[PDB]
Amino acid sequence: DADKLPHTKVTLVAPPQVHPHEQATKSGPKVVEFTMTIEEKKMVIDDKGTTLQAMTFNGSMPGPTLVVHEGDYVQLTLVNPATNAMPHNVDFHGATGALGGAKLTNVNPGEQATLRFKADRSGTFVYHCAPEGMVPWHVVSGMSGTLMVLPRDGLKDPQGKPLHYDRAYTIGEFDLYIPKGPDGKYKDYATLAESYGDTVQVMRTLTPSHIVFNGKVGALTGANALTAKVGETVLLIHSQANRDTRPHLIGGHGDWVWETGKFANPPQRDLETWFIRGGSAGAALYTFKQPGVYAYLNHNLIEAFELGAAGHIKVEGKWNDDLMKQIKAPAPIP
Amino acid sequence: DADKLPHTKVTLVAPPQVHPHEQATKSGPKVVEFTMTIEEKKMVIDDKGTTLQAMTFNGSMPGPTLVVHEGDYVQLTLVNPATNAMPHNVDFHGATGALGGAKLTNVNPGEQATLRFKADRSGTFVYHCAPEGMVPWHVVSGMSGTLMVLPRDGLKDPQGKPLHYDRAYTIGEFDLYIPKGPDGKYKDYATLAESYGDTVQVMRTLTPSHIVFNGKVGALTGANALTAKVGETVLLIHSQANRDTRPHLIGGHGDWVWETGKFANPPQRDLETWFIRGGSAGAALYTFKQPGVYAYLNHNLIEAFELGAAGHIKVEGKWNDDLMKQIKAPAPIP
Amino acid sequence: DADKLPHTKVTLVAPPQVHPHEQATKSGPKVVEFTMTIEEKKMVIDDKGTTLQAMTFNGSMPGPTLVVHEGDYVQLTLVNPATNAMPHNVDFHGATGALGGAKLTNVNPGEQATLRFKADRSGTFVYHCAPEGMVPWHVVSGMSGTLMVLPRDGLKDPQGKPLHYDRAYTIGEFDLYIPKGPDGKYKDYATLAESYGDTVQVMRTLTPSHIVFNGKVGALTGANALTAKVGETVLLIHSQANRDTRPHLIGGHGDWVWETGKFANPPQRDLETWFIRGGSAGAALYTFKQPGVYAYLNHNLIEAFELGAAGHIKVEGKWNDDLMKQIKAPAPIP
Ligand SMILES: [Cl-]
Ligand SMILES: [Cl-]
Ligand SMILES: [Cl-]
Ligand SMILES: [Cu+2]
Ligand SMILES: [Cu+2]
Ligand SMILES: [Cu+2]
Ligand SMILES: [Cu+2]
Ligand SMILES: [Cu+2]
Ligand SMILES: [Cu+2]
Repeated sequence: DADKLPHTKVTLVAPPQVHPHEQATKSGPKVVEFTMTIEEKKMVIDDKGTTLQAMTFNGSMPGPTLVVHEGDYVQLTLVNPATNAMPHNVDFHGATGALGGAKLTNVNPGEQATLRFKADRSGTFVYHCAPEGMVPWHVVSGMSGTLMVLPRDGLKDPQGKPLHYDRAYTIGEFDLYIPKGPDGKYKDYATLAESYGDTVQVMRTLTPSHIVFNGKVGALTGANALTAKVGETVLLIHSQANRDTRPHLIGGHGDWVWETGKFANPPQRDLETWFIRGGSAGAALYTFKQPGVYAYLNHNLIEAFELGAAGHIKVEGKWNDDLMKQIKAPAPIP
Repeated sequence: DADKLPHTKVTLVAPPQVHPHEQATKSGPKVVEFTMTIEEKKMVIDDKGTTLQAMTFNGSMPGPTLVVHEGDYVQLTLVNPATNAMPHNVDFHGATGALGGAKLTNVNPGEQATLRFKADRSGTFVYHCAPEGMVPWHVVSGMSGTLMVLPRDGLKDPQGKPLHYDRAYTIGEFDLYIPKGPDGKYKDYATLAESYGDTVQVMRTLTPSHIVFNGKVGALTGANALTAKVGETVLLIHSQANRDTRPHLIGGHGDWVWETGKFANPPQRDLETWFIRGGSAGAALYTFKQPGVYAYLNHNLIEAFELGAAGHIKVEGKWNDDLMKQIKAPAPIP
Repeated sequence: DADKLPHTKVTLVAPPQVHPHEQATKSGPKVVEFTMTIEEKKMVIDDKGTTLQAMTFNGSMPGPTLVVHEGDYVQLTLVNPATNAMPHNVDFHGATGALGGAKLTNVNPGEQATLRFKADRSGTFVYHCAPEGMVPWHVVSGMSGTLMVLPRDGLKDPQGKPLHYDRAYTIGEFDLYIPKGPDGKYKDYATLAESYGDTVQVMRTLTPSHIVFNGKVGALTGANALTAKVGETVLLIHSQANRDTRPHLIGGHGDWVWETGKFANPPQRDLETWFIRGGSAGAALYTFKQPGVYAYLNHNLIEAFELGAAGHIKVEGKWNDDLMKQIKAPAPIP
């Protein structure tokens, strides 16, 4: 009985970090409590001042990543403050019933609600807002994130050998549909509601104006780069709640990848580029062997370099000439 | 020798149903006879009167699902009545040789032909019309469906345990390319031939005007919902002959999924969203644990909610508070 | 130590052929030497005179396929002749570190460089040019190809049985973004640099004007068809460095397919259509059972038949009536 099980209260952290957690654990099922507060706000999404009338869980795109173990129960309190304009809810792809919880979490501004569900399937799963009649708008405006349900004994390779990571990063990729006026410039809206009609028209073209990691062009580049060192194993969680993407680590690989994101299935190894289906989260493990600045991107290179779907990983350590060596540097042709 | 084998005559039924069949069977190879009759007709495809100059097998989009077992021979008589305007044929992705049968089944209006092939590979396979020089037009206008070749001993999980379904549903998803006039309204054509030029121009933009399950926006919603009950296992067959899609069951999962659709391969479990490659059919098993109205949709939510790629499943039974419980209903924030 | 290992100098051949090589080999690790020379040139890409200001490795789209075995070291000399206008480099997805080698191979016109890396992961891997700030333009203009790293003991099925091919073909699929003028006709540019601005604008629409195999509409059709005979096993290598595709053999199958392209993973069997993620190369084995002309295409049939992503395979041999037979030829309906 879930009512009898012990409870824990997890504190969420902002992407791209993931709140501390055990991988393999000796604990039995618990009811893990989370709270998220919805924030509608106007956000600058590129380096030329373009704005999005955005909607978020906890003020971030993506929302924070929630981590539990298979057999736990997720107990979320969802808060929609009176300062917001729209109704909201939450659909957990990791949950069973009632449209993922959406039917049980409809909160108008000034309201909150608490949902419990059993996390009985391991994997990374999208959660997103889904208010009746407004679903794609709320999703593309920023209302999604990841629930990671780890196996109780941690991640395993296809032969059952234990796989372990030193840190986890969470990347949410957002296809944005920002309207333009007759002058060809992006529109700037005074309120969230005023953006709706024009945005739906752009959405229907199926052509994003921007595709961004974690809420903005360059959100994870230069100074905001993810970090690691040679010998470190990272888990890269990638969510896309609305549209396909194809992650790639430039100069690296997916050592073990669950592209459909479900840990009871064997991962694939040595991937150059993997595939996250729109409406899902997937995960890749990589152990760094070389130092330097890597790019992590959507390998539609137009989507990456022109539209914004690219970040960096800065990696410290010693160079390995066995793996790669410049034999002859750029020089005149003889 | 196939000429010596016994014959059966299957009666096809309209989607979303699939004609009755055995899963595991004790019978040996048979020549299974089918007949399909092509119907060109003008169909209303949305709730605002938009029409498609459509082309169908048996009057439906998709055409009916044909079901045989591995080792059987499919013997199809394809009829093109004199009331039709165009030539047609059939390409079975489940068949080997002669462009899937297309080269052997070219029928002008007033003609019919009979094709036999060995169904020697298990899986769900697209069949579609493919007249030389007219292939994509006939496909996007509605001429596709599924051939399901079941293993003789039924479906199996990755460890070889038997998997069984209580009912099968077939969903064909159709990316439509309906032209517009200078006034921005969809064009209405007096004849099939008159629609061709304008439609090709829309096709070349790679942007569907509509994306519909089973021939129309809302074809499987509200009153036309698929049905099931708690404890029932359903097989959801999903075909897309021209364009990728990403099926998702809201509030459910793919318990076992063959997204590439070929039953000799191990399925994946616990999928939130799967991927049907354009030019293929895939299949998912799910056993319902919760009652209520589910949505089954393409999880590009714009494609689903704006363009039409969404249906419903109404499920009877008793609610399970262990799996999901509303702890605190929507109420004022303290 | 790689410095001590023996060296070999491979001679590359033009697509769609792949240079001769052993599959299973008794040799140990070697340093395999290759040279490629970059050629910028204006190429006609369709049957109506449309031109692309193209960029190539070795004068071909795709660049030639390089073949080594797991454990070998690839040692490439990359030459950028003074007759070229732009800087170039190379990023090997099969390599570890320095952005796949791009950071170590920056060559201006008149320069060359030599890169070594360990091919320690089996599979087909994209290589492509990636000059800082110019990456997608160089890729979509033609600068990609495949590195195939074979397992030392050859290809294996999921149960470890040996798989062998009689010939290998390499198909590079190129999404092209050719600008149009106010008159609706494709633009023709005097120089490569003059094409840049207009091309970037088309790229940003995410809608290719053409999608071609091996550099041109019809590059592998009619007289340029791939060839085989009944009983022959072919490996079909398919690369797409920028955009997804979904290969299909009309009248055939993928007997064994590594759609993510990495040979340490078990292949899938009996595929009708597979999926190459943009930024990757995959591979399919097929043994021909029927003679005739097959089509090999991207099964978005608009992309294939309207935009150019289709080729042919002409297959000699004896027809098999067991696999497929015309029972009744096209004739009047009784
Ligand atoms: Cl890249
Ligand atoms: Cl959804
Ligand atoms: Cl086809
Ligand atoms: Cu919302
Ligand atoms: Cu969803
Ligand atoms: Cu037809
Ligand atoms: Cu086909
Ligand atoms: Cu270049
Ligand atoms: Cu790349």
